[PDB]
Amino acid sequence: SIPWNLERITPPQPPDGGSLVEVYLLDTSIQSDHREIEGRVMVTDFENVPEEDGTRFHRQASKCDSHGTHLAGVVSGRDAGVAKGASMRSLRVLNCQGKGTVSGTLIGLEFIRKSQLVQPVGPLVVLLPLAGGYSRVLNAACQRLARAGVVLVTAAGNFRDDACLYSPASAPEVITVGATNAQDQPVTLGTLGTNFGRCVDLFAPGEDIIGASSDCSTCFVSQSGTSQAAAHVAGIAAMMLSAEPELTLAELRQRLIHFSAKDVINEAWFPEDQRVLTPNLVAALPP
Amino acid sequence: TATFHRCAKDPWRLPGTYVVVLKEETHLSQSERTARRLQAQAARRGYLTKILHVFHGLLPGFLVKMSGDLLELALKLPHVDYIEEDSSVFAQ
Repeated sequence: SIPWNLERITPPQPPDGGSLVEVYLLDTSIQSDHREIEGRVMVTDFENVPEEDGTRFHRQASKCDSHGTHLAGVVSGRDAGVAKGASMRSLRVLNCQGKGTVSGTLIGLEFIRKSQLVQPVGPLVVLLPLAGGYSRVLNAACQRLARAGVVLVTAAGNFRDDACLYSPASAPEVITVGATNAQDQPVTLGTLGTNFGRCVDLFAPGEDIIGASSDCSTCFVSQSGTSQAAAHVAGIAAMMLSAEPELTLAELRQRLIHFSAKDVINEAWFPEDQRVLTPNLVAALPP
Repeated sequence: TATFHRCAKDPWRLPGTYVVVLKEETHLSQSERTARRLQAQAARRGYLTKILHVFHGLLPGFLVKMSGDLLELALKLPHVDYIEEDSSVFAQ
């Protein structure tokens, strides 16, 4: 048997899918040595992070690297990854507690563009598995990078709220991803859960997702969130772009909508006015 | 017509660090001139400032660590489009 999410994104497994695409991850520190992502992820020299909150914070590599290592595995992991042939490059914009800044994220987005101009490769996919409040400067930087030909994927947010009050989820030129579970229903995370509304493009598996664990070099752990759903879409977009490299951003967004499962989400989970505004789409790969 | 913006979620605000964004086709040479202009104007009034980074490639501008007292003055600098106070982003 295989992980529920990999079964769900399969139309009713590619070993080197997404090989022509380079994915940039703007997240926490990564366990580059982990057998699941070893050789697939290139750790850039970039780091722009705020200080950890607390009296005396203990910087434990296993905990610092948790969020990022799992996301890198969902995208291109040896055993449980969506695009097993994709190249990844990671930038550290989130500290050991998962916190970053708008300014750090902008300096990171700028570093990606400067890296592309100095040494161009194939199409780039930028994964932003992070969220803050609505930001005019973060939406503007995201729009600029998308207009320069780069594909951007973000988590909708885990606040059970309208994703238009969150950034970069509100940036229209970005593919914003909400999360669904094994029953194709919106993910509930504690008292909160996936974001929704007109700023979300589509949904993807974001509950009990098997991915690389930084507790040991071969460990696996299940994680939940809209970042995990966003990682599925960055992998799917890399396979679609790898198979059809001349695709423009708009053409890519139509492929994602066309191959998605339709009307499998019960709209009754979202508030009454958000049901017509929320797209009822669950991401899937083409045959 | 230059404007000031800050996070609507008050505990996510990071006061004291501002992103000064400049007009669309501002060149790196001019962004650097504007940041130096902010520093000289702030120094004149007794304020210390620190230019943390100068942006180019996507948006023209600079990151500045300074008192919010300087924002009325910073909005009047030539080539300024808008200024936004720094704020937090979180792992999802």
